[PDB]
Amino acid sequence: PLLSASIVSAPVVTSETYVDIPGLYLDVAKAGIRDGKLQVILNVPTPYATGNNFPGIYFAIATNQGVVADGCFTYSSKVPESTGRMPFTLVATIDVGSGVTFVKGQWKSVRGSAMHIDSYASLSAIWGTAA
Amino acid sequence: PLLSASIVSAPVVTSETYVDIPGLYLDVAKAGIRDGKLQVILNVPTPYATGNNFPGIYFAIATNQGVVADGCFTYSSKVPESTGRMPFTLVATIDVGSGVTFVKGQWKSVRGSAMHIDSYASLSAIWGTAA
Amino acid sequence: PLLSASIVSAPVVTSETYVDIPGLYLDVAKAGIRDGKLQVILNVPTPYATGNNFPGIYFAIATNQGVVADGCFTYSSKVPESTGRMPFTLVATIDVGSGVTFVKGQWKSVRGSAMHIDSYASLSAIWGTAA
Ligand SMILES: C[C@@H]1O[C@H](NC(=O)c2ccc(-c3cccc(CN)c3)o2)[C@@H](O)[C@H](O)[C@@H]1O
Ligand SMILES: C[C@@H]1O[C@H](NC(=O)c2ccc(-c3cccc(CN)c3)o2)[C@@H](O)[C@H](O)[C@@H]1O
Ligand SMILES: C[C@@H]1O[C@H](NC(=O)c2ccc(-c3cccc(CN)c3)o2)[C@@H](O)[C@H](O)[C@@H]1O
Repeated sequence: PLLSASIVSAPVVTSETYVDIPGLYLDVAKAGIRDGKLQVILNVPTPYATGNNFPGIYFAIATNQGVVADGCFTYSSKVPESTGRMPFTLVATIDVGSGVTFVKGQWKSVRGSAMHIDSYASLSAIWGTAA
Repeated sequence: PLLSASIVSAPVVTSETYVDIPGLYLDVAKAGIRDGKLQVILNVPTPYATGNNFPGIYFAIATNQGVVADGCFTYSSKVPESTGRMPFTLVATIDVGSGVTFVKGQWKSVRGSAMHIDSYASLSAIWGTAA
Repeated sequence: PLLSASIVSAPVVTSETYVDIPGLYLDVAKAGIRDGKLQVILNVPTPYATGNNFPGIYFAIATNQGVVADGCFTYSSKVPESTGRMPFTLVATIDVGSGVTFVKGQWKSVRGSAMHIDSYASLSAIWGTAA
């Protein structure tokens, strides 16, 4: 009933759209889970953003149906003196009965920001069923 | 065994006391849960605070018995150049056997701050029983 | 199936190595859990760091086998005007079958920082077994 994927880095990218964070992927269908609920946690404890205009990163939890939940961090200065690490966690509960076969973490730039993961990050789920 | 409530906004308020975040409410009694433990996650991934004196927000998890756990974020400048988004997660485990009928997220101003949610936020619980 | 430990303070320390956060300890063996998986959440919602050189704190989840996962927060200024509270959550899933008898939260200084907890912090686990 516990699913988990974790990474320690990702190639630095920018994106104006949500794009997969490589490695943060849970295959629900492959685990034989076809109904009930998943409580999903995207945990990016040590990201940073680089950019010229109050940098930050949007993160999402997505399924094959798209983004279920999202949020961001942003710095409080236009060009931070140093881009500090800004812990980020997002939590969503999904109905698998809706047609879900996978869960992924995604990211999007804030204002053109380059997006950095260079240490542990995780995607976690707990499956709960009323049966 | 998985409970969830989520919002995308709340009216902007100030408060010197913990006050409910509208919509972040789980009715435990209504789910027929009267004993065991709940692991509760309050997830406010994208809040900001506005104010004149090192702004921030306190968040709590509360039951009908009151606040079980709380914490805050605060900015590192007196009047931030821009009030950046400051991800916030709080996690507490409650004994339902103690007399619990609901769980809520609450917020309180730091130093007079106006409190802002204008995107996804969640309250989640997993029920665990030794029986 | 739900384990939890929580604190409201810890003596202020520095460390160049990961050192236990007193009180954030889960005894897995004592609970008779010897296989399956644990989804562990370290939740430090209100820490701050004090120091002279872009302060911050590293946090880890560790077992008797060592650190499984870690991350940090850091400020974006060399000597913050005020050291604001920087919420921190870390999530990891552990195989108990690997030889695990306890789970702990740990911390390490960033750049010599003194490490501060003076309010609620938690260590949480959910045990999941395929049996
Ligand atoms: C952009 C700057 O990044 C610096 N950190 C690192 O360069 C770094 C390199 C490896 C790690 C790192 C992190 C978390 C867990 C671990 C352990 N695998 C390792 O951090 C910060 O100190 C600074 O404040 C800035 O944000
Ligand atoms: C106060 C400023 O707020 C800005 N963001 C927004 O005005 C905004 C409007 C909708 C959203 C928003 C957030 C997270 C997920 C989603 C998607 N539903 C949408 O953000 C920041 O960029 C800036 O750094 C400051 O903090
Ligand atoms: C270092 C400064 O610390 C200040 N907060 C406190 O001195 C304080 C003392 C007790 C608490 C505190 C926190 C969270 C939950 C609770 C409730 N038990 C209580 O905070 C900040 O306001 C400021 O921005 C700075 O970070």
